[PDB]
Amino acid sequence: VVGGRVAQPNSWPWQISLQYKSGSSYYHTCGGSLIRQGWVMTAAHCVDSARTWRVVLGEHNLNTNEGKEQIMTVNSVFIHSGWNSDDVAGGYDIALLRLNTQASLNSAVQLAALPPSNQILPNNNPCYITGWGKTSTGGPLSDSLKQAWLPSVDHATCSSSGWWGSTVKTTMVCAGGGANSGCNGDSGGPLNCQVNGSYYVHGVTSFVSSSGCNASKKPTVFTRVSAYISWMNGIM
Ligand SMILES: [Ca+2]
Repeated sequence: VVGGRVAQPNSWPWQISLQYKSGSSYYHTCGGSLIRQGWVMTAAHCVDSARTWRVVLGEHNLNTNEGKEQIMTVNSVFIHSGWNSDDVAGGYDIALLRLNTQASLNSAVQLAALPPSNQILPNNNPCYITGWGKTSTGGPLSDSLKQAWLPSVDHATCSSSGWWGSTVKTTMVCAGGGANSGCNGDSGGPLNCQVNGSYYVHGVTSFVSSSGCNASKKPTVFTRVSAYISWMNGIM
């Protein structure tokens, strides 16, 4: 996350850290959201390889055993049938992970609230991106979870030629476009939007400009969660 600040520990209880094994170590690579006790929602580009996964719930400081984490393994990965890794701009960047066991819900570990099917956010809806990703383009990952004010940008603006143009589809949500942005390592994580006083997960971080993470007029692009409610229900 570029800009913003370190979040208060465990203040976004559905945020998860997706890590892969390499030798004796596990490395954080993507974020995600706990949507059911045994199910995680993340980006397809995070799990379209055969890696040994570790899902960490209730996480804050990646390098410390704080006592509130729940370490989980992945039983099965479901990638959207329309996903094409060769063309991230085509959309369908979403995947579900069936965990081997179910989480124990508590103050540090809770389920995300998903939006009604096809719900569209009005322009400038207050939202926050969360994650352990790079703190600047080419910069280091953040040991602690960060958050950054990242209000929604409607499709009309986002798809205008001065912004993302035709790269953004209606099945995507844009947010930011300024100094704050997601960055490498934030992929798969949530775009938490306040609707009617509550936080709902409206997006799954998908991509940013190739020039730089927080490139001017290049808002972070998210898979629009509301467009995939029926697909998810068909799987779970
Ligand atoms: Ca920790």
